[PDB]
Amino acid sequence: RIILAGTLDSNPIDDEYGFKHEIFQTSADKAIKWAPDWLKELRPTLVKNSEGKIYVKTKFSQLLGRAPLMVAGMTPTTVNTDIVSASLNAGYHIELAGGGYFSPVMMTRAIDDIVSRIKPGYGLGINLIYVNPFMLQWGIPLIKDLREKGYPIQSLTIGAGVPSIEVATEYIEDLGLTHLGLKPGSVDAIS
Amino acid sequence: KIPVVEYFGGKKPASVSATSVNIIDGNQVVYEIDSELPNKQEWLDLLAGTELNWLQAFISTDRIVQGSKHVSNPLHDILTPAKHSKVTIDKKTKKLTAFENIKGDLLPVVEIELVKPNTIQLSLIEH
Amino acid sequence: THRPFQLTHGSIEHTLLVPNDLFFNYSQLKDEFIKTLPEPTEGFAGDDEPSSPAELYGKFIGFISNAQFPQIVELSLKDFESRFLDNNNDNIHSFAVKLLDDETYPTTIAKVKENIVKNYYKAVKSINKVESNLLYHCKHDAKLVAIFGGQGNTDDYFEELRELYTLYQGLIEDLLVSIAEKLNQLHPS
Amino acid sequence: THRPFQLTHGSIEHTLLVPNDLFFNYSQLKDEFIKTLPEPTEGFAGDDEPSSPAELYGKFIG
Repeated sequence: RIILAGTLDSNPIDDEYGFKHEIFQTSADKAIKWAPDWLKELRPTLVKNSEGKIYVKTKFSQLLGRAPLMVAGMTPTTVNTDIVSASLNAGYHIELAGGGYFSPVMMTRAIDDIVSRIKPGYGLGINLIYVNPFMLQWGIPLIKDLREKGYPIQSLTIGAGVPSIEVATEYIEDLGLTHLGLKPGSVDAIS
Repeated sequence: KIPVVEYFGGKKPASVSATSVNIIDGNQVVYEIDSELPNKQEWLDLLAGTELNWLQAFISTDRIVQGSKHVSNPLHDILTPAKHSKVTIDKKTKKLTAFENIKGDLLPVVEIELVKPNTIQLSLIEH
Repeated sequence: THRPFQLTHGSIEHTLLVPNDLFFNYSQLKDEFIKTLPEPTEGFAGDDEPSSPAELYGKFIGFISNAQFPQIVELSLKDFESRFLDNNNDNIHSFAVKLLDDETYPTTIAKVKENIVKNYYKAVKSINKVESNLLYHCKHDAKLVAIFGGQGNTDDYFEELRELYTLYQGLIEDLLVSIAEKLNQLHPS
Repeated sequence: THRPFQLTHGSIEHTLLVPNDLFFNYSQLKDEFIKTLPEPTEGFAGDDEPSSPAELYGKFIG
């Protein structure tokens, strides 16, 4: 943490570097502002479960309860239920692509087959395209209905764009998902 | 040297030191709730504990598997904090027992125990 | 036998208990205050216009620092520490940034500096040893290191020296005088 | 070393002498007061709105 002892001013908006006040700060709690060390805070470590299986401890691996390797949603490749079910059964997160589906009936049939073929308790991710309004319009209601019906739709991924804040919060709060995947293409989408 | 845990996933187990829990040690550690209630998430985390075990899984995880469906965990709603409620958790067997007031007497209403090495029995008692 | 003594600048109003005997000194110093104070304006946007009771009392301390009443300046500084620094749990700089963050009394960094820090360090004659939070954590977990810059950082670097002189005359006067004497000795070469 | 500590609600105003050491406690309690106090109204007709300095100081005590 850098503290500018040469100048006194209110701390920056992001609270990235301190000012002269931080050197002389006194308080009953005796708290001070720290900075994160990416290495020690994010070492990829290993954890062994009771059954002896070994996983790469990581934030993503913790969130998925599985290895930190995923298969991204592919419109020709991951559309098919066979590869999605096989990847889930092997124990790696994978996204069923909605590019090769065009109706809620077809998508629900595919999800039904995947659910029937995967092991119990294994979630499913879904990939949708932001540039395509039709797929989202019939898919988001489908995901919401399947979730309130109890399907193992673990997550939804938005590719080819990032939704705005107001659409995003609706996705987070209404769909009842474990995590929302997004695919930025530039620093603006990262923002 | 690899760390060994019962299960790997979900939210990391949390150490919660809150009010309205009244933790007392013994063969079964007892958490008792006064008139004012604690936070729901803090209470559930406290019951789960810092050790990754079957009870930590059965409380902490926000979903259960019914056939091939992911359903919300009813243990959250069951173990939601209640006025003048007690909860005894065994240290060794990790058996949980929730007591509530019925007709002026404290009686158990929820037992969670490990009947078999990989089977968890949740018994709701009606008096 | 204290008495209520009040200083106001528009909506600004700070009242303090002062000795009855020294109330006359306080009154005359207040009059000289409101003579030197710019006229009140809505919003207190004036550069020398205080925007908080803390700023007003700090300016009172800064004024009285140069007078025939060192006991006035001492007791005024004590009252400021008791009310505002809250019996010295937070340093004057921490108080300054807290005011700059406070929305009830909006002010500027320059206003806060001139009206609090300059006056506080003009009136304070002795500074007691204090262990900051940073120095406390230094002993256990924090690793403190120092970096001194060079040239090219700014094209008006002397302004920082003028600001330091204006804010902390009583703290660096001896160092500046010694260095200036050495420079006077050396530069004729 | 007492100090003047004032509580106000519209035209209501009560000032009391208080120890300087505990003045900080009084100030924070006053801030919480005027947070819980409704917006002042003409006539002080609000049901829980004090109508006298005695009412205000009693509410402070409460």
